Amino acid sequence: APRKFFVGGNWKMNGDKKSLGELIHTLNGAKLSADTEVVCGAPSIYLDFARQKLDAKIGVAAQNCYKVPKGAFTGEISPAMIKDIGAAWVILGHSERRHVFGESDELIGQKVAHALAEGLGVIACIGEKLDEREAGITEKVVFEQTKAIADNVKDWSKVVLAYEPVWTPQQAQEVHEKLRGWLKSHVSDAVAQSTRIIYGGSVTGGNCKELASQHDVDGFLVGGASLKPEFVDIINAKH
Amino acid sequence: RKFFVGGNWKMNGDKKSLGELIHTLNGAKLSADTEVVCGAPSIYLDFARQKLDAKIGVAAQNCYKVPKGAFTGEISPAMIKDIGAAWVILGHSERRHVFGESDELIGQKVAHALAEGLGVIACIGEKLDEREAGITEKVVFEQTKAIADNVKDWSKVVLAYEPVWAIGKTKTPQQAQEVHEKLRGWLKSHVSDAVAQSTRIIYGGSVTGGNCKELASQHDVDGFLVGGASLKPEFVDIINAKH
Repeated sequence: APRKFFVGGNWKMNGDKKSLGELIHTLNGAKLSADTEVVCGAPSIYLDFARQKLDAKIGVAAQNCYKVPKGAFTGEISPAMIKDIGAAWVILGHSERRHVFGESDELIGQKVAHALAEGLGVIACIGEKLDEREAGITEKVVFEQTKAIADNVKDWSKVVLAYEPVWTPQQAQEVHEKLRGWLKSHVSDAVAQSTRIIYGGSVTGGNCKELASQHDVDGFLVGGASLKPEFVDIINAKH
Repeated sequence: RKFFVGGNWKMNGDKKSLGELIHTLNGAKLSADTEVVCGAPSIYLDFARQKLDAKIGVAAQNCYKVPKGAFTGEISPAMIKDIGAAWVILGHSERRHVFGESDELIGQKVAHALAEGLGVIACIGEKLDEREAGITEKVVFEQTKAIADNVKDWSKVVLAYEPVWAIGKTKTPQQAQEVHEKLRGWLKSHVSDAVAQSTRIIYGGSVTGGNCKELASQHDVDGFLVGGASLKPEFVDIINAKH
């Protein structure tokens, strides 16, 4: 009935077989809370390797995908390929995709619909840039990105929303509370009550506990710390 | 100049189907005078190098321009070497025109891949509107310049010409030879006599088992980058185009 706590780790463009095998060994052997759903996001070239080595209780996610099952798109991968090597999640609309590589709201929305129809779970990312926060348009910007995702979700049971400020715990709580209120008016009261909303700003072993105690924060998407031993402490943030 | 044939699988395959393709290639009679390379999706690169005969090379279909960092969704040359592949394809028409990759970015990628010890298949080519305006030469010389400014040792580079414009139109073998001959004249003078004589220039338009023998007889065509036919059994015939 209550929302289950969710922690993803985004490795970004880091690692080789030796270093990543060492990271996986540590997670497999650690004591992880039974009440946390854990997911690891690997570089595409190491996704098969990661699924082979990680304990089955831990999920594996691609860091990006395209919007059809096959075709003339040199350099891309599809949801069919991701299922084929046994991973169940994909991260979509990450700030680095939007702002370094120029991916639009429309494209991201199409990726979301296809991934879900193909039987993947989706971690959908939204967030405002520095110039946007300074202009006072935080809410308008994130509502806009959220609507472009929701118009492409027929069933919310396998969707998790991730808020990243691209640039305190009380400021995070304020944005999470308003996002849930959006789900209530524009979708339904039931969808608002059951959907996980995780925080994707800077998360470390030092700040994870206070963030996790906020009423509308359901977990994290972790960056640089997902490559270190302190990732274990972040998974156990509520204990 | 040793004959060179690459096969670009693009976004196609799963473990079953690509496994079958590799088995066919391992068991075929392939000319000893052809250098062969297979370009796999990133998610299957390690798999492909494990399964393919060591005489056949493996290429990534794209990479980025530093060894590590905050670039969600990307891979580096260090990662490609780590799983045992020796090549990368850079500046493919689909990267340029569907995903918007600039000449400046492609040039930075070429310099990094070569410094890190990979070979590079560098792609150039004009669009249909450019062909109609009569500016084919101007476009490919501009693209080739942005590559050459970033190359020190040409023994590790192969240049691929793609007529994007034709791929509902057709490109003839004489038309391919005319472009290849001009590209070599560019190299003679902007680099050296020795580099023009020794660098392979391969054709990346539509290659099938039916047209490969006439294309391979041209004086300045050194081989191919194959698309859809790299996924079929006739890829073997293309490797053997000079017999």
